[PDB]
Amino acid sequence: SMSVKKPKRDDSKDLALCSMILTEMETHEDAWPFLLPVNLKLVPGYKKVIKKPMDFSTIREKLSSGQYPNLETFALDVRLVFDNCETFNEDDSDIGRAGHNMRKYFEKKWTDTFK
Repeated sequence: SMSVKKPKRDDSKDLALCSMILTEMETHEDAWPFLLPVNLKLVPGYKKVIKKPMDFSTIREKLSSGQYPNLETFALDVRLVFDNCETFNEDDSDIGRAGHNMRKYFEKKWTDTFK
């Protein structure tokens, strides 16, 4: 509250560490469905159904230009990528399985780096 603060958690390396995580997600072999924005002209149904499209390239641009206020807003966009994928893709598809694998990979790196 006013003039009463919990001790200051060191957040000065967060930008660098989120960049490293995002590099590791970019270079995973199952990243291919997520590298670029879904082409809304060429994929029927995507525009209407997926209210907030997100992809790794869009995250990389937001990260590089100071559009994440803190590490939690960064994790929300990564998870959005996987939540979108589960909304549109069957679990038993190459893209569906890719999304499950990537989410697992992300969540481990996140815990190991920050928790």
